[PDB]
Amino acid sequence: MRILMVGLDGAGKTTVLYKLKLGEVITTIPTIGFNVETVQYKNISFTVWDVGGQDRIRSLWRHYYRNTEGVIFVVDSNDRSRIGEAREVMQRMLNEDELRNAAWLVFANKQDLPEAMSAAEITEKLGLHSIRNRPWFIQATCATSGEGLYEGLEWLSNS
Amino acid sequence: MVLLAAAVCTKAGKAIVSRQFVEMTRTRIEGLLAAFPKLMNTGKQHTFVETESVRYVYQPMEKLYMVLITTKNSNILEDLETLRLFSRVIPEYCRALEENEISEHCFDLIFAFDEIVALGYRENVNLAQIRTFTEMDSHEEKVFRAVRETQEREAKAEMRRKAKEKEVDNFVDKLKSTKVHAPPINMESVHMKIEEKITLTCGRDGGLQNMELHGMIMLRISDDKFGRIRLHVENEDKKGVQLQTHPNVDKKLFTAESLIGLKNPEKSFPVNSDVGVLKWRLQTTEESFIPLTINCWPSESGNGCDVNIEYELQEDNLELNDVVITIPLPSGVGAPVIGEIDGEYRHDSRRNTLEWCLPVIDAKNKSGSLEFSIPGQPNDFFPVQVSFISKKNYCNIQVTKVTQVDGNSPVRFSTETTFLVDKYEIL
Repeated sequence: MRILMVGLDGAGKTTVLYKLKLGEVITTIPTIGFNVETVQYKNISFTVWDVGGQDRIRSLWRHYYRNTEGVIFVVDSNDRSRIGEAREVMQRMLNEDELRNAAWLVFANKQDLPEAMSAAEITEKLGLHSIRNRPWFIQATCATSGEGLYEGLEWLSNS
Repeated sequence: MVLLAAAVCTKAGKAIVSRQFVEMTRTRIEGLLAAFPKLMNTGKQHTFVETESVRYVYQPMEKLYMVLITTKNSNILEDLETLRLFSRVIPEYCRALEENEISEHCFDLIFAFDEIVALGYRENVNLAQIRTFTEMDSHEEKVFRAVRETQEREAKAEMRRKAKEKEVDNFVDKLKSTKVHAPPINMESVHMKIEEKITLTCGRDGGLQNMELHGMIMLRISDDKFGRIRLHVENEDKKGVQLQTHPNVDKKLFTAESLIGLKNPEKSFPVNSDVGVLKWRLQTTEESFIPLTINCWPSESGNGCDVNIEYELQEDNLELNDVVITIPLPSGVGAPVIGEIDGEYRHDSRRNTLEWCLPVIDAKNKSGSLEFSIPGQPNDFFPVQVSFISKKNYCNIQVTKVTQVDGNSPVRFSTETTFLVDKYEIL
């Protein structure tokens, strides 16, 4: 499965990732590009593109326009900024059809790091409330917290 | 570089493999070369031919030629070693000889060119060792096991989390056998600028916290005719100023003679370039040294302080022009009222200052005073700043005459002397 971590990565969106991968943290320059890992479960080995949603990189991902299989949205839960705007973008994913081949997870990260919204509050706000032709249970992490994640995921590959 | 390409050759009119260090053109350089090589130019034997300043360097090794090319001079042997050396290397590199083997180990072979030779430099020895450097390494592994493992642990753990949640010489000998006067028009071929700057801080009490005097004589000669000259320095100064001569200048000559000349009299001073032939410094606490003392006495009449300030010229020698004593004033209070004054004043509302100017301060007229009133405190009045320019130097040092080294004839010269204030303040 191709699992997607998008948003601008360098924020620790990438931290979020590095934490998974080695246990470590962003010891890279804030990272625009594909970051790749394979994580093996159900031995679907999830190939993670942790990709900055920075300008080009957001702009240009067409070769990566193919067909999805897993969704992480790694979240600045202090961002409560680009999300409406995001919602406005997000529609075009919705308007993609490759994009409807994943039972997913939005991950609320960066909770400790300032705060976060109602699990619901966000849910409408990115436009998330509105799906169903993909599952849509919700899971919070932080980026110095997160557990039960895997419940979210559990259902998800086993969709 | 010392080779833009190495191409390994087989008899075929064609060079079996090649690499292009630098691309730009097309093969036609290389292509043309290939053609020529194939043709051989019918030429009989000889393992070298250079023509038209291009070395075509080759070695038949069998039906094979290994080829290098160059155009400008080289040291031969080294070269040879290489051709030969190639002829040592290949059965190792790409396996024996027949194009194919090489065809499979192309990558290996090209890699060998680079590896072997970094731009016409004979990099090493030891083929196996040569393998070693890359695609054969060590470090990476060391790192990997530990690291991979570490991560792995985190992962494993994660799995659970997830899960649940003399000689020289011989030769050598044989062989050997305010504006200042700006244009050059208004200056003599020998010109000196003597400039001094004074930095002085004084307490309102009148004590001298610090006085520093720096001065220098800058010499400028417009005509080589004047190049070898000596300056006659007159020194009246009692102060104990320390003088230092330029490193080029004869120190002893100056000390005994008080003349400034080069250590080598044969040498000439530079032309059209400033040279600081002499410099002097004075640093002292002694109040006696203060050129112009300032006494400011604020006193507060009831409602409405009255300020009385006076100056006195200590050194009779000086003649001070455009003396300005700047006194700060309290703000919001309105303009100061001026009582008896010597000289004139300028009041600046924005700056909140009272500038007291002049009178000319000569030996004849040593002192003067100013009295004014404004509502304020004594502190409002400080620090007082003093500014002035003097045509005469503070230190009694002057260049009386200039003479030619040869013949000691007098020479016309002009001087610009200025004494300026870096900082003169009364706390």
